[PDB]
Amino acid sequence: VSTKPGSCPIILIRCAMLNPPNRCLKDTDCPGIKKCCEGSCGMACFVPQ
Repeated sequence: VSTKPGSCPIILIRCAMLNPPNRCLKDTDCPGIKKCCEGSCGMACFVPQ
């Protein structure tokens, strides 16, 4: 899952879904430097810090 440098953001907001849709499963599914991270509603690609 985590291969690229930097860290995923901490997100303290969630949708009320047991199985929200993932736009990515690992970092290499995301373009550029972006990491695959637990977002507010399923996995998503984020610019890391």
